[PDB]
Amino acid sequence: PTHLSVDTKFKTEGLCVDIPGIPKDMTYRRLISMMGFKMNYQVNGYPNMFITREEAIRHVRAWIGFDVEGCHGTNLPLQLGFSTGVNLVAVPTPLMYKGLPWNVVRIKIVQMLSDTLKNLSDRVVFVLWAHGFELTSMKYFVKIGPERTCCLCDRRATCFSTASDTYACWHHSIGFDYVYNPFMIDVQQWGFTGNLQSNHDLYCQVHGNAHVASCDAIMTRCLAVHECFVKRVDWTIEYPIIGDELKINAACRKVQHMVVKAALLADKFPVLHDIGNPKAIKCVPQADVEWKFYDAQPCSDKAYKIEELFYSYATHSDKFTDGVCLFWNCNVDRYPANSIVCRFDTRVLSNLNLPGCDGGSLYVNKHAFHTPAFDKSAFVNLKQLPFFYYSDSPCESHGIDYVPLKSATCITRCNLGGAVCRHHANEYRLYLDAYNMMISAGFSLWVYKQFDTYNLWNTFT
Ligand SMILES: CNC(=O)c1cn(C)c2ccccc12
Ligand SMILES: [Zn+2]
Ligand SMILES: [Zn+2]
Ligand SMILES: [Zn+2]
Repeated sequence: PTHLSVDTKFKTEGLCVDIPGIPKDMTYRRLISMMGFKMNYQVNGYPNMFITREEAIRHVRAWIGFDVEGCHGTNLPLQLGFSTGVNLVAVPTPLMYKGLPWNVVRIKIVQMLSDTLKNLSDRVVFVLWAHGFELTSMKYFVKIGPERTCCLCDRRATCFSTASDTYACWHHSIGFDYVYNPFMIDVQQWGFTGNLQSNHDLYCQVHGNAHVASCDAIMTRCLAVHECFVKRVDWTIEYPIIGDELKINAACRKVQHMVVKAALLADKFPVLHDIGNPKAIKCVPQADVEWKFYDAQPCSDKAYKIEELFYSYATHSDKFTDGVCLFWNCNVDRYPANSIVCRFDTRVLSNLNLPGCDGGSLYVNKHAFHTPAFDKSAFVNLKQLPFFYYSDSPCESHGIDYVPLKSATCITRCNLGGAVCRHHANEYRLYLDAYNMMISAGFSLWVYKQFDTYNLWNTFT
């Protein structure tokens, strides 16, 4: 049952205002036929245009909300809206384009999807709140058939060209006019009461209804993300490597070890309260400190309230004001003044970070993590952590071409001595690259106000 059976029933109540008289009893087989597509009984990788909620969740990077509003249905113009903010007007003769015939509109659709998706996914998933016109408009820009490969590479085909009779992936589709073998999901099939806006607005205040098709497309995709990644969570689903995932994750582990080790050396905290991932390991295994762990799964809806994290019911809590607290990707409303924090900035633009629900973002790196909206007021008791590199390892090369390093932030015995050694220069430069990688991916670092790297120099005596 990996794919959605074409013989599964499709509820048609949402379709009956654009398509009055539509049968209540309807399969995806008959719906696709009504839409003008012929599947011809084919076992060539495309069994159904529509997919299950589970298949959609695995292909969240391909999600594009899509809505169509009958501007005036063959005799009248249609407004095509996408979750990219684009509105196109197709004449039968928040970016708003003037009315144009389908032969030119379809070229723009292929260009927009290709630029949006080439670095995200091998396909497109149109996320719908289906009322009828969107389904009947698909024949004007979509072609279907057997699964194919690109004419210029090994990737699966996503576009077709009537000018050359060739197929292309999102990277090689310049000049292509048809979307080929797209997928789609109707959010209305999941069991909702009331219209799109009333359901969307229950969970999100960031997407207004500016009464255009793209606004509905944005709300539809937002509602879908809420249902699949906010109220329901699945960290076992794996997602392919599309960018700097491995380098980012490795940089995160390096930065965490560096920052925590320096905080412990600089302020000599007797206890560290590590709050977050129930599977966390000590990031500084050699530290003398009393290491205490507290379990909190990643919050996907609202940031944790610090009052609830330290609420111990009918028993006394641990002394959280003693020592230091470590919140490594544990999103809280207001960090305590004695903290070391790594907080993902949801506003960051990247191929790993997708738009989410209520200001939040869906960060997809190995697993999908819906993250609550970044809020500067969470850090009022802390300061931004400045870049620095610290090392107590011996000054010896072991085993690249050199230019001598001069830097006030290379905290080593050799720099204290007046001249940074080759080993520490190489490690400083590698660390700086890892640091820049993590920051540019969207992570932000915050620390208790008394943190001072000047206190690290006396660890070399
Ligand atoms: C610093 N945090 C804590 O000590 C606690 C947090 N929760 C939820 C507790 C439950 C029972 C006992 C202690 C705690
Ligand atoms: Zn290609
Ligand atoms: Zn929304
Ligand atoms: Zn050195």
